[PDB]
Amino acid sequence: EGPDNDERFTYDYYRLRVVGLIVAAVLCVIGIIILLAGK
Amino acid sequence: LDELKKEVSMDDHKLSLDELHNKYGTDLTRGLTNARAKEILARDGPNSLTPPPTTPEWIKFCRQLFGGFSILLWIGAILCFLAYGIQAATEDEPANDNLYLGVVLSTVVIVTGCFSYYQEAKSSRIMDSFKNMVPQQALVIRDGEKSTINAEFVVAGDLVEVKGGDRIPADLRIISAHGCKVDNSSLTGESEPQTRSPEFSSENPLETRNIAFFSTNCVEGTARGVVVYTGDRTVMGRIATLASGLEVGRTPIAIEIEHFIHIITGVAVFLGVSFFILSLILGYSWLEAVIFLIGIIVANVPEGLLATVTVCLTLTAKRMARKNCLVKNLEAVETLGSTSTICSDKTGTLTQNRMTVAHMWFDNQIHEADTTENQSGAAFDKTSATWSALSRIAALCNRAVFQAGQDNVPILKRSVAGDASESALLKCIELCCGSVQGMRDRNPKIVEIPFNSTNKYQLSIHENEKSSESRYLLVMKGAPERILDRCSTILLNGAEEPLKEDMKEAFQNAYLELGGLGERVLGFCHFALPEDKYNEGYPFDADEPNFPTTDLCFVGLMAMIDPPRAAVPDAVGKCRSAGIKVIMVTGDHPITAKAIAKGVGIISEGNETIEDIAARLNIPIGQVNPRDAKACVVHGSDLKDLSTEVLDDILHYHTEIVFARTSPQQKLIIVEGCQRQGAIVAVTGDGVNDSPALKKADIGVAMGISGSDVSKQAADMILLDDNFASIVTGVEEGRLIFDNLKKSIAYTLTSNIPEITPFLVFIIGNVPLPLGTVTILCIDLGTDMVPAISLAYEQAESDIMKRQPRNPKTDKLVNERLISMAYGQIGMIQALGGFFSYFVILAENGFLPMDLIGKRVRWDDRWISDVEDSFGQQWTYEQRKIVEFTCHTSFFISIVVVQWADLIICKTRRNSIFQQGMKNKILIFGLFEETALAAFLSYCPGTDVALRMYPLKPSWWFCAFPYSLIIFLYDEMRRFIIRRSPGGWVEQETYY
Amino acid sequence: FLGRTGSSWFKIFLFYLIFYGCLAGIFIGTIQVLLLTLSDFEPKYQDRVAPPGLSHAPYAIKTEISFSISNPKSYESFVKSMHKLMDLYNESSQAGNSPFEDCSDTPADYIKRGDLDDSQGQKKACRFSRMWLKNCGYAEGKPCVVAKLNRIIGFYPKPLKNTTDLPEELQANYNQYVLPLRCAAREKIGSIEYFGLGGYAGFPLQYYPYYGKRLQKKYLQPLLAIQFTNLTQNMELRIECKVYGENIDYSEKDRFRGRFEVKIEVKS
Ligand SMILES: *[C@@H]1O[C@H](CO)[C@@H](O[C@@H]2O[C@H](CO)[C@@H](O)[C@H](O)[C@H]2NC(C)=O)[C@H](O)[C@H]1NC(C)=O
Ligand SMILES: CC(C)CCC[C@@H](C)[C@H]1CC[C@H]2[C@@H]3CC=C4C[C@@H](O)CC[C@]4(C)[C@H]3CC[C@]12C
Ligand SMILES: *[C@@H]1O[C@H](CO)[C@@H](O)[C@H](O)[C@H]1NC(C)=O
Ligand SMILES: [K+]
Ligand SMILES: [Mg+2]
Ligand SMILES: [Tl+]
Ligand SMILES: [Tl+]
Repeated sequence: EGPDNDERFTYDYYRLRVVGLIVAAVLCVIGIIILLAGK
Repeated sequence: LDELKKEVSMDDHKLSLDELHNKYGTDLTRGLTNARAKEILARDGPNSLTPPPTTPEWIKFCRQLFGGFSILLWIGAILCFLAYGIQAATEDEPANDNLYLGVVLSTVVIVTGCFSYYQEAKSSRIMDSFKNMVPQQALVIRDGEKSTINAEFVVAGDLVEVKGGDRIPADLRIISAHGCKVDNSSLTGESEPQTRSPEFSSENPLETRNIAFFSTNCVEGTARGVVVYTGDRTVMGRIATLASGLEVGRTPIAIEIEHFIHIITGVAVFLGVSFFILSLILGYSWLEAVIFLIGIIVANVPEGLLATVTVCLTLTAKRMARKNCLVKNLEAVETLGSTSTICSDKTGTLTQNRMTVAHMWFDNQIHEADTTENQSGAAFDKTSATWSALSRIAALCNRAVFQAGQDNVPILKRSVAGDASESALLKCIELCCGSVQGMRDRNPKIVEIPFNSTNKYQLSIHENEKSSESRYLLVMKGAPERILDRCSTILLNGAEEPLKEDMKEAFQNAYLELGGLGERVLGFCHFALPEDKYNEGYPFDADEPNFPTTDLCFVGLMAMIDPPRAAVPDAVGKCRSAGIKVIMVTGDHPITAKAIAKGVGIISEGNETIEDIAARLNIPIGQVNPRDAKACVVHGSDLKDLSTEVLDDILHYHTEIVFARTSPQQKLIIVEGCQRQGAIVAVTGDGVNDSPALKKADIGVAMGISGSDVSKQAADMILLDDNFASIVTGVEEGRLIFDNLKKSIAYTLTSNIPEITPFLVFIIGNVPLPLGTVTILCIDLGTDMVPAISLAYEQAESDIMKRQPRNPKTDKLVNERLISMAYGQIGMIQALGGFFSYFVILAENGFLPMDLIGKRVRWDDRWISDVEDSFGQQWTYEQRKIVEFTCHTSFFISIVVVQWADLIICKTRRNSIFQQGMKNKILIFGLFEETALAAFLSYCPGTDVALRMYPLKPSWWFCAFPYSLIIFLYDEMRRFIIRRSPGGWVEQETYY
Repeated sequence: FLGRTGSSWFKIFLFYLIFYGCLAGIFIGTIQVLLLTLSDFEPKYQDRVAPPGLSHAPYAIKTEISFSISNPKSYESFVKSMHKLMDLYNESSQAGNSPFEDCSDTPADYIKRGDLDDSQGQKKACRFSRMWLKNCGYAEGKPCVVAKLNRIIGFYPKPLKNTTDLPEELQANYNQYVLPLRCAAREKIGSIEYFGLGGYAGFPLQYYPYYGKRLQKKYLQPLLAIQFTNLTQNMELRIECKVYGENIDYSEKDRFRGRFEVKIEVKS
């Protein structure tokens, strides 16, 4: 917007962290699954 | 020091009984005086063995703390505390950087110390096992009276008494004996009881009957003797000292490790000081000049590599534990793969160590029995009525019996009370005719004449199990020729017939052939006594010939030997196909040694000794060109008068070598001879007479079930099931781990470049620091760890058992070709991918690549809270630093992303991934966990403080992707060239 | 030689020359495409400069400006940087209707010169006289520090509204058009005096938004002179100058995030 362009200097680092941690966890689980296919 | 002990012993068995007493101030009848014995005790010292001085574990741990990488990491750790000290004095720095990094680095050294300490293990209790062979007490005659004393109180000169069941307390001169037999397997590896008597019977004291040795035991009878040697001075006490004293030495794998440590340490100190001066010339304060150096150290040293090696070794040892192959020393996991020569004991190693029936001669025909443990062969005969007649004599004319409670274990494995030949016959009949006890119940023995030294035969009279007869049957066995002189008829295919010169000659032929096979041959015959001349109550006199022992019916011959283990012939061939030379080294007699050599394939068909040529051509042995003989058989008595140079010529000039009737020191000498030629040597054995050889071997392998305690103490590896096929597996595993270590090392080293280059450009370019010191440790200690380990699970790319053993002088674990690829090619591509992401982060935040050159001065200036970017904006100190640390984080993640491809390319040295596939589940695990770790390290809250890791935007992850792919393609194209032309260019330049 | 023969030494050179040549050419290519995705007038991200920093002229050794009044070369270090900044706000530097403009001598509202486009020439910036900075060689005794708000493209600094309570409660509250700056230390052993545009202790909103170096060269940002004529002497005084606004925030880590950290000591 014009004088109300506050969103330009903002970033949702909170969501990014939530998503990043979700991904890291799921990649960790996936890895266990493939490894445990025989121990 | 031990050169004296490598020599054959000198003795006094040639002296008379009386003469021997003068030498030791002793009485043949009364024995020593209580006072004289105590005097000699203080004089000579105790009848005991002293263990050699060991190196304490303290010094062993700390010796690892100073080996190249640890030295550089120490210089880094201290240089951290140096810069910290210089700070704490000058400008009060409330930070924790240099202090904590110095603590972290010192911990890395200590923990790495534990890994190398675990790898360099030496579990040796040789002298302890020998000490277990000296009895607690001995029986001596002192002041004309026999008393038990502490065996350590035994001295040279006293009168000792032994009987069946006790250990020889010391080396004795036999002066009196009654039916005494002894087990000399300690000195020969052969357990057949040897008679002991006062009479001298051989110039060689190790063969004479009037000497009994410490480390052996009396098996039966009784004997008295004069002690000639005590403690360390006994024949086997010296073997003990020799074995326990032998310098261990460095393994092939250990030598390889130190070698690449020098290389990597070299480049480290090179670039280290090469850029330390390069910085001072650029006008960098010593305050900074050291900080850069610390970074250089951390970049160049692969912090997690030595521990990787240890884990890869451990994991390989775990797989072998699962095939009944125990590894006592982690490094011995690889030596077997580098082995070019095997020196093998025969008895209990190549052989089962059990007299077993091998052939039978009946119906004018040679039949072969199955000698294998698990009976993997086939039948020979069952139909012939002759067989049942021979079978009956083998069962009936036999005094051997199975021990109680064996019905669970297989026939051939069960313990038997009796001599070896009777046990063999027992197990033979029990196997192919069912319960022998049944045959001995159906035919009650009424009278017998046990085998006599003079008679040379054993006879028995039984009540024929037949109801229509129920009469008296006579059976006998003995020396083949003696049995022949007592026969008139031969049971041919059922019916008897006169013994014509024809069949008599066929007998001699059969007899000569079986004997030529190194087999012990016995004759078997029977005689159905006439009914009218022998009533159902007729008494037979065993003392005086009350019955005919002539004109009997010859039934057949039986031959026997201590046979090879089932898997041995095939394992020997497999070793030989892998280009390993196999030598036999045995305490046994030459005829037996040679016969098993041919049986297992040590001596291949057609190959001759000089003696064979001479007999065939009917010419003198001196007339034979010795170069025409590729095979040789050396008796220990001849070995004794040969110099090592002459032993070296024997080793060089023959492909098929048999060393027979060797002493324990002689086995050591043969091993050393092989090593002297530059060969990596394995020893396989099971007896205490293998202990020195096993110790000196680059790798000693002991048999687990049949092995003596001493042998297993002297070994690096134990075959827990006595499965000789495990040697073949071991060499295969050894070769595989050697190749996989290269892959894992290249992989680990490759990521050094993207950690070095940022520090260099930091100096030469004056840009903001692309990657931090902490960030490097997150790679080498964190992400790269599981992937690097996973390479240990790689399958072979080709048939490794088809290639020759590596040349330890030329074929190195880390060579110039590895460095060229890891440092010069792949690592260089990784460095760029790192920098790219660095420029991406900065440029997208407002600092375009052009304006970055020569900005570090203002960038690092803590007091400039207004640096201008390319777009004209102003940044505080902490703001731009957050972007900088975000650059460290994405550079870090870029390494991980480019290591994805590197992990896949390091999978194979030659083959394509499209050929080898992706069947390594540990490797795939590594990829997932590596990426999980990196993501966690970036996104986990609080990690921005502890590790300076900042959250990355999704687009950031993909910066290095095009570089990751170029790596995959590049290496795939390169290896395509290797395969397409075995010529050499790409091969001799980059083929690891 | 060391490794190989001459023929081999050559081939290894011909390779790495072509190899590194290609790699350099590829690296440059990826830099090209990166630049191609970026604007010339505005950076892709601005969240890392977001809350504006407040920086001053006196180059602090360590957020500190200690000196002796009874000594000449004791303050000549701080006068060097003080001069460096003010030397830019010269009248001879601001000449003609291009590219400067005379703007309200009293704090006014924002000025939009269109978009971040080159569809116009150099966007005309408001003039600023260093003569608006009353009282301030500089203050040889009791320094005359000069404040500054960090430039951010397209940033509209918004003052706080007088809805509730305020630190400098309602005094000279030019609510609509002034971004205030109140310095503080309890510990009240000083004498705060502020100088600026229109005589206000703030930044005139008529100098915003900044259009960037590419679209506005020679642009001048508003200054706020602060004088501490403290009646005290020979002691470290921790003085913090704070700016207030809707778009202004602070951090415990970044001690320059919309605020000062000055340790004055007139040890004379
Ligand atoms: C900006 O203004 C300052 C004001 O002090 C100028 O400093 C002048 O320097 C000259 C020569 O050194 C002196 O004779 C004067 O006394 C100073 N003041 C004035 C008001 O003229 C400085 O030269 C100016 N800088 C530029 C680039 O124009
Ligand atoms: C950051 C940049 C400027 C550094 C570049 C370093 C280059 C020149 C280095 C890195 C790895 C190096 C190579 C590594 C391996 C070998 C194989 C060896 O048998 C001869 C030297 C040779 C061929 C080296 C020559 C120089 C080399 C290519
Ligand atoms: C600032 O200077 C003016 C003259 O320009 C003078 O009248 C005044 O006293 C000075 N102020 C202070 C607080 O010293
Ligand atoms: K050994
Ligand atoms: Mg043996
Ligand atoms: Tl490293
Ligand atoms: Tl590394």
